[PDB]
Amino acid sequence: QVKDAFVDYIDNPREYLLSAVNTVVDVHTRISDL
Amino acid sequence: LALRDVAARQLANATKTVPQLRTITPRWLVRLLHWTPVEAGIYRVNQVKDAFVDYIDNPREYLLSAVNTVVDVHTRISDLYSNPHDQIREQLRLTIEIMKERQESELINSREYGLLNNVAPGQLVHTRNGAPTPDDLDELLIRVWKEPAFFLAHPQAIAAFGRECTRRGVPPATVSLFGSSFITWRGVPLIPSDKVPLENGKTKILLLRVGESRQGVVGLYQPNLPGEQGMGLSVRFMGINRKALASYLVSLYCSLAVLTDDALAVLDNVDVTQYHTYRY
Amino acid sequence: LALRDVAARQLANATKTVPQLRTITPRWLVRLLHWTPVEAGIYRVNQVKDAFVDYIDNPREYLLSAVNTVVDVHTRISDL
Amino acid sequence: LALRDVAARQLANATKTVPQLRTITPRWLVRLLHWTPVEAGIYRVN
Amino acid sequence: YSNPHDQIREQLRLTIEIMKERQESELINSREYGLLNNVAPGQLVHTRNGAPTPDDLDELLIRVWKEPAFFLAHPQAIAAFGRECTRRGVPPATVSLFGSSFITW
Repeated sequence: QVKDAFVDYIDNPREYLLSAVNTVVDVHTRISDL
Repeated sequence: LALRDVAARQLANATKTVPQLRTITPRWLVRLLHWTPVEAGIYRVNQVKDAFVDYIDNPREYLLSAVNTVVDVHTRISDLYSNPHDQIREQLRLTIEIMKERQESELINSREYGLLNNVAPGQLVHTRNGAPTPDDLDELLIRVWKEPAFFLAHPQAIAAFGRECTRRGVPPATVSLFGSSFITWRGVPLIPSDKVPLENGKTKILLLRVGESRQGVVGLYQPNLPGEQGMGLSVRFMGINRKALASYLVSLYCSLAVLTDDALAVLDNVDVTQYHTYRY
Repeated sequence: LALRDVAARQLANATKTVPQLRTITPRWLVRLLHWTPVEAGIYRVNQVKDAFVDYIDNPREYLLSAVNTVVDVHTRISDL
Repeated sequence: LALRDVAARQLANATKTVPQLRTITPRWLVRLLHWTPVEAGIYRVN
Repeated sequence: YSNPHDQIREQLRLTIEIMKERQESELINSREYGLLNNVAPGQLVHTRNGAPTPDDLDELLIRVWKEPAFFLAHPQAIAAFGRECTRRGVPPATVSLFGSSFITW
């Protein structure tokens, strides 16, 4: 970001960390086989 | 006043190194050994009895040993942070480095195989006065007089031998091997290894002949492994658990055989803490 | 006196058979049956009722059954 | 519990070395000498 | 029992190894031929003080000054000569022959 919009930048910019959402899908082998 | 360095640095890509592992050693012994493949994990060393020609009926069989390590990497870490460095590859690389260090230490110190425990009677020499003098290494060379390959010693023991050579006014020669310089005694190089035990300033020095053509020391490994990444080394994907941790199995199969008993000698009671006082 | 058999045998490769399983049978019935594929595990056998021509409305449905066995082999055994 | 190592080893071929003879030496003198053939077993040095 | 190793060939190989060792020992020690018994008068040197010092090997080199090829010694005698060289502060040089290192004087 430009600070207080000479041209200076802020020294503590926000860093966005990607988040993880996990789901485990359990399927019995006989169900998918049959 | 103008744009400052700390603010302009927020736009700059930092150059990131791979993680530095300080316990990595050159592992000279593994590079100096001759390696024999054992296709089914059993190495039987047949011997002539009391060298008509008869063989012994109970030859030693060497079973290759397995060392396993599980490498757990969270799937989100390898998914998110693998640019520009593969996270799984770095974890595996480092894991294999540590396992190779352990393998060298086992080639020296194992209780089943392992040079310091498979030394024959009559091949164990003792220092006359503690410090590793030229005479003690000459004794070692008496024991392995048939084409000796190299000495193996702790770097402090190599320094102590150098001090003993300096006190006697003898500069030992050096050779270049693998782009590195090594002290030699009577043309036999002194190879450093920090896996040789050193406790209370007391260590040991080994002398080896290597190879199957000669009847020397050989390393043993398993040649055809699933997921093979190196000599006797394999990496397998184990699966992912419920908490999204991916596991990898690192396996190392290795052993060591001393084919004849005059291929190895050990100098015992080496003292590395003695310093001469030069007065003139 | 010369080289003995027990000592010379230390140099010889033994011929190893696969493990013999004595409970194996020819299993003639399986070889004599006719085998019908069921693509989705359900086999409905329709029947003529009291053999105009009518069919029963509650035919038997055969559900294929599953028998599972887990085979554990240590990685070092298959490696070595 | 699963298949054990001692039982699985009954299926494995052992690698057998030739018999090791510890009294073998490099015999440097024979390799360093010059060897002269004598066709009829008699060598007369004049 | 000749799979994978020929039994006759191994027996013969080992037998020939033992005979070659005996042959080297006879080249050194035989009573008819044999270097230690076919030494001329004037070519037999004695150590001045027991141990094989540099001066004794210099005497030997006096006796065979015309293009000498090599010394032949027991490995313990080579170690004793090395100890005598170390006591005098002399490191002897080494050569490579047949892929092996040897002390030279």
